[PDB]
Amino acid sequence: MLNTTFANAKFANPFMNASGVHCMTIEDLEELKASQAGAYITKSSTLEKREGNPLPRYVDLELGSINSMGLPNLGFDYYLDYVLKNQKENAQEGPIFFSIAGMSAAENIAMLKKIQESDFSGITELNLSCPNVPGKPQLAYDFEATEKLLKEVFTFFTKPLGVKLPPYFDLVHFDIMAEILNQFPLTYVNSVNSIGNGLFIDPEAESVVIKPKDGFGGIGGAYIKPTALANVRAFYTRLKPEIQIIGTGGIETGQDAFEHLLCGATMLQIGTALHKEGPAIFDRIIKELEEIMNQKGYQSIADFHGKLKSL
Amino acid sequence: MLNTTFANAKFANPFMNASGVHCMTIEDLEELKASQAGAYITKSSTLEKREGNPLPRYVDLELGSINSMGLPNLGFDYYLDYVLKNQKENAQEGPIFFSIAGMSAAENIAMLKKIQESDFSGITELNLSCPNVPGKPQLAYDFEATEKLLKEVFTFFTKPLGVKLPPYFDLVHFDIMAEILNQFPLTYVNSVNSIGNGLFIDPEAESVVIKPKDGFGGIGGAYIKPTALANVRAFYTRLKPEIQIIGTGGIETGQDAFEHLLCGATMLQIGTALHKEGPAIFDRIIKELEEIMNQKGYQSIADFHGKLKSL
Ligand SMILES: Cc1cc2nc3c(=O)[nH]c(=O)nc-3n(C[C@H](O)[C@H](O)[C@H](O)COP(=O)(O)O)c2cc1C
Ligand SMILES: Cc1cc2nc3c(=O)[nH]c(=O)nc-3n(C[C@H](O)[C@H](O)[C@H](O)COP(=O)(O)O)c2cc1C
Ligand SMILES: [Mg+2]
Ligand SMILES: [Mg+2]
Repeated sequence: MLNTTFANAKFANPFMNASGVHCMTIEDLEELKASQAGAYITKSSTLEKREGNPLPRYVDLELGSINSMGLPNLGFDYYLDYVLKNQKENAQEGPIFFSIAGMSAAENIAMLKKIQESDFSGITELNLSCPNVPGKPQLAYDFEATEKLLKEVFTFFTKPLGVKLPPYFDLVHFDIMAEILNQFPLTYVNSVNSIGNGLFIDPEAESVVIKPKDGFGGIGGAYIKPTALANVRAFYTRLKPEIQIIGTGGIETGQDAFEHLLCGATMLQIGTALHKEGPAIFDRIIKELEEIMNQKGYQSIADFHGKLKSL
Repeated sequence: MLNTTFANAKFANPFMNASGVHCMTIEDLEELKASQAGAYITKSSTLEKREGNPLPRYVDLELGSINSMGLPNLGFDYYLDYVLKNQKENAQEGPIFFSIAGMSAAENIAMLKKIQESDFSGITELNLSCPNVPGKPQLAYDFEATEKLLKEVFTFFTKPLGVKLPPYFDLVHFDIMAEILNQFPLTYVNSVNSIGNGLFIDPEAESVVIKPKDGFGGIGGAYIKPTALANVRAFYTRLKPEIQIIGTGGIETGQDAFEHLLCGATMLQIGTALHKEGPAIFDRIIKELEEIMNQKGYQSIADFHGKLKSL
């Protein structure tokens, strides 16, 4: 039922982890390989190892989560060596995804050169929307710098490339970004990264609940689904069909998954809910989507993919 | 207990309706006068009367609301004539607020000249952030145009003026906007307007729930409180103290109201939850705030106004 074709590869189902969640170490990754996730992605990496921000930096909320992790990761060379050893094994349907989130343009360019030069035959996600690093403005909110970066990348990078985007909230922002993205042989757009720089407050202690950046952190979960859906749909009706879409934001149930698919998402990433529930989520949400499909008499995703009705 | 001083005026309590909610007609407005709201504000107006967008354009959601009203209003001349007759009566503690949201800069300037030349002695709110008009972007996301408009406004407008802002999500946007706003004799900032251009979907009918703009509408309620708090707090620590703050977004209980005041909001506006409950809300939420204050041994709002603790 959920068999999906994406960046000319075949996956058993569209579900994945969202980068940052359950994907920091080799052992996290292997738990995802063993799960029913149709695919999976590494933690965004930087050139060097990073400890990240002081704790507490993530907290579960009734309606999702707040975090300011600070890009903790085990370094580029560590994720690259894991994914190289794992495509030699041919132990899974469809390739691994590999997120990079360089602290500068130059750092992203140098990681993208290393990936090009290497034998990696899977999928890269360039993260332009990391909101939890003190003193770096989300690059995908600066339309001139985003363009200038991508023109440079596409003079050498021939392998399958997507971009992880922050949420937009203005229809004209979607048009400006689509016009930039549409000039390149991009494989996909991933909407969305966290709703940036929100605040959660403990009213008894009269305090923020994370230590970094005075309590300001990216928001995820149910809080953000309306924005995520909107972002998936809005890019779906403006992007050239070569560029497909990963839906991310507020996915927890099969109905949530069904809504992203109806908007035009091809793959789906689960962050906050996976963090709460663990990899067992993939088996649960797969069966929820399937039962919704069976009730409506659908046997494949193409029956409703992108078919959200306007009134 | 909730006695509050704002724009050199005195209000019995910081609670207000948010513009657009329960303030369209003279009869709406009089029911707000009759309520416990400490103050109240008119529906944003334009120079001509407007029917607004096609229905359905407002929908109640488990976690808030979505709407694309399209600035329905009864025209500037109708609101002005109401507030003029109402300040003659001296029938309330503290002045009424008067929202304008001109479809162009020129239309905003013309209404602001009409307010200056009239005898209006209350408060004006320039809405720079209406997300539900087709073809007209949120202006307060265009920093050059926002600056250019305000410089023009302040060559003539000497009466009390605040601006209703859309949510920002990047710390640098906060700095760029505070440097703009701090160069003017502004009375206040009102953060926030709706989370712009989100989408809600009915999964059974596989459709959006509003007719305008293919289902895309401003999001309010619980969904947005992290963003609204963040914005209140972020301007609080950046704005020069002459410029105070109204906190709007996701206020339903005393605890929500407490959180906004702790961030540094002085007045508070209630949109979605007032739409759902009616003017009886003000009595309810006043009593919730009061019981929170009594538990904590607080007798006045200055005991915790602006006193959110970092970790
Ligand atoms: C703990 C935490 C760390 C994250 N780290 C990353 C990151 O490594 N790179 C990235 O592109 N997204 C990162 N994300 C954002 C998620 O990928 C996702 O876009 C966001 O959580 C919204 O999805 P959700 O509503 O299901 O949580 C992180 C999210 C959280 C929860
Ligand atoms: C029905 C609807 C119409 C609105 N009309 C206006 C408008 O006239 N001018 C304005 O500044 N805000 C308008 N708003 C936005 C609210 O003033 C407010 O910023 C938003 O609802 C966030 O508050 P809430 O979470 O309590 O709903 C409207 C909101 C809704 C719900
Ligand atoms: Mg597996
Ligand atoms: Mg009254």
